[PDB]
Amino acid sequence: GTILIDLSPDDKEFQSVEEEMQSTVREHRDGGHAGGIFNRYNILKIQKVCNKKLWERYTHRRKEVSEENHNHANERMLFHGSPFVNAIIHKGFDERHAYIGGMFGAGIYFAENSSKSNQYVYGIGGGTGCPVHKDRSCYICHRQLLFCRVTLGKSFLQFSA
Amino acid sequence: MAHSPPGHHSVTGRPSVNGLALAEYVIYRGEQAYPEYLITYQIMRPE
Ligand SMILES: Nc1cccc(-c2nc3ccccc3c(=O)[nH]2)c1
Ligand SMILES: [Zn+2]
Repeated sequence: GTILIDLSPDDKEFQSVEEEMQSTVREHRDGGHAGGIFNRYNILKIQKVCNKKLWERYTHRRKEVSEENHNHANERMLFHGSPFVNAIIHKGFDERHAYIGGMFGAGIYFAENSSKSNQYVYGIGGGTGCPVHKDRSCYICHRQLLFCRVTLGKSFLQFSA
Repeated sequence: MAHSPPGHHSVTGRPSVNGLALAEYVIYRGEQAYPEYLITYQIMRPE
């Protein structure tokens, strides 16, 4: 059911997604161990993910949350990095995409900082880095992230280091 | 997966040490996210 539509770099939609990707890079406390050493990206492609069944599953849940929270879905656009990006875009997010050992329990994690999600592209802590060179800071290999529409609803605030 | 805290639909991890970090978020139901954009990229070596 999933089709991928390439956005033109001339499209304002490409440009606004690129700007969120680039402008939310930060330095990480691991000195680049997990995700690599970089201040910016070379964006190679941005594709819209179109799947009507997955979209309807999302909007159905969004209305449920919204109705439980004074008609406020508290919807955000957030980054997600994962080795399972190909399964996610075809079958949707589910329990197999959860970070069992995450700081806030076994759930599906998203970040405002694209560079935070970049640390998870090759696995937890960057795993062993890219398949080809085993380099977590590979500058050659193509990486993929998701920029996702996320319903937060009523969110539990955890202050944390 | 775990459940959301009672009466909540997600968790927000607010950074409390690193002043420059943005928030991270957790959902406990896959149906609460849609993967809108697939971005293909490289990280760039600093000059
Ligand atoms: N184990 C696992 C599998 C797939 C994705 C991730 C992941 N963890 C994060 C933690 C904090 C902020 C963002 C992410 C993320 O994008 N992916 C973690
Ligand atoms: Zn590589």
